[PDB]
Amino acid sequence: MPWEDYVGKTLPVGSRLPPNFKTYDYFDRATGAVVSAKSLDTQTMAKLSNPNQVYSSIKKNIDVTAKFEKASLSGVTVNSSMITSKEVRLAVPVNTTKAQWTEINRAIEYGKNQGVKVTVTQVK
Amino acid sequence: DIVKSAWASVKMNTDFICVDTYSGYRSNQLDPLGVQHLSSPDVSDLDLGEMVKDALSHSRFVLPAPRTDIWIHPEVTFDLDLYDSRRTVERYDEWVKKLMVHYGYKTKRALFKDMKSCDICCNHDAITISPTRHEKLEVWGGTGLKGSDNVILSVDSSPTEIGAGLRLALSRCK
Ligand SMILES: [Cl-]
Ligand SMILES: [Cl-]
Repeated sequence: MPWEDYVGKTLPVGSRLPPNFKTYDYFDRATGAVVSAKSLDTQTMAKLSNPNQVYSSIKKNIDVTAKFEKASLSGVTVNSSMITSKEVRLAVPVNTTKAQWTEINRAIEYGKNQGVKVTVTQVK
Repeated sequence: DIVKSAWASVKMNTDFICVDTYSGYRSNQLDPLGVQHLSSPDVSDLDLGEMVKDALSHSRFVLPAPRTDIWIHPEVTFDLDLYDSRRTVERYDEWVKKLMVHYGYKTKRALFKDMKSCDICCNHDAITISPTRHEKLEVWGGTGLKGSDNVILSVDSSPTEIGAGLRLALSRCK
């Protein structure tokens, strides 16, 4: 199943936000934990071969999750006062090179000091 | 941490002012069981304020489903279809369609083009009216201060005071 939907399997019902809700894909309506489901397939991972390209893509997401103040769209309103924790659920393929894992782990640590938990899952 | 609240949402372009009931818990969203008040942009602060209060009275303090793995408020109700992502988008599309047909827009881009949005929340503590920055046509967001530009009113505010505060927030939109 798609990565975004797979992320929902481990989360309480009603958590799924309407499409393109900034960077947030899921919202625990009771606890306030937000989840952003990001995925990198084999082709995109291969495409971002130049240094810092992988780090950028992830950092680009991290900044949005962290600098989030308020979003209101598709008849739904969410602001940062509601959010108690922020997390990026990242899917990475098997052809991820060591050099690319270096960028991944770098973004993980960047996000953590940005107050964002970056959780990486290796997809077969 | 979470206390019982009531919500509403205000959309305003040149042609109208639209107040809808929002419902939820942490997040709040268009309630298909809530009420809508349409008005001309020159509605009195009394009427406009009673429009906001009547909409708030129909707001629900509700979660998608019961949770056992955590603490949940003893007052909260449950409604899975409200929170359902497909139903959410579809009732939004109907909300949008009804406005284009009513005002003869014949296009979504002219509907939202000159549209500002204000968030309303109410609890035991205060009535908060929050302006937004019209980021994209169908996306509003942070103004973005922290968040000093909100219109915060007493819970005992008169309807006229509430309608007046709403217009103050509408003039603070970016
Ligand atoms: Cl909240
Ligand atoms: Cl770093």
